[PDB]
Amino acid sequence: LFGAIAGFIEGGWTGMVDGWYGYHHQNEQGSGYAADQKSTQNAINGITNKVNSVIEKMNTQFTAVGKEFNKLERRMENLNKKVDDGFIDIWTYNAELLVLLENERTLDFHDSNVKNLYEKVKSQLKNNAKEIGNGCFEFYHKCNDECMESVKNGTYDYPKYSEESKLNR
Amino acid sequence: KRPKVRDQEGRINYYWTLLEPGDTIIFEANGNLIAPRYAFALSRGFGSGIINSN
Repeated sequence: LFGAIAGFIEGGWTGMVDGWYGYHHQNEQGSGYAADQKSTQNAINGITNKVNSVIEKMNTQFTAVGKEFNKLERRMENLNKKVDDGFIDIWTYNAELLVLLENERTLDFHDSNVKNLYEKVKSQLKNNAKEIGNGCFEFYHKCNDECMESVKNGTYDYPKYSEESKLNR
Repeated sequence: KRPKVRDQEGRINYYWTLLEPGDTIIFEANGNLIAPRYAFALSRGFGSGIINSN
């Protein structure tokens, strides 16, 4: 719904295992995968709350089932059936539909997060990097592990690299 | 005269009642009485039932 998952980011990463969303960096010191702890933690909190909040709204059944009627109480029996089966139907609906809708929403939720994360990095780099479009940015200045960790941590120092990036751009 | 079941023609109709606490039950009969011998003192609690299983 937001265009991140299966959109401008085609597929997922098998090598990233520590989180749902993350970064893939490649500098002169090497390549590597990292997982965004903050975004994945927020997603975990949200999904746990969703699942549990849904579950506790249906209190567990505490009674029993089973009634017996003789031949002269058929109008009774049908009524009983008409209740029991009826209730089951409602609950079946209330379960199935629920999951369906919830499932869609959950996926959209994840999509949003990825999009949001992407946007954050944009707001950090501005014209210091070039949007390739596959999901990343090519830096206009040399970046080591320190500045990459700053980008992941959200503490990017735009003014420090502004002069060098301007020349190369 | 009724059709035989379990090699018997005459039949016993079984009845029951629930005596409340602090109450009395009176039986009168000049004939045809299968009298009670053992009663049951019911103690009630939710979370029970009857199920059919193998």
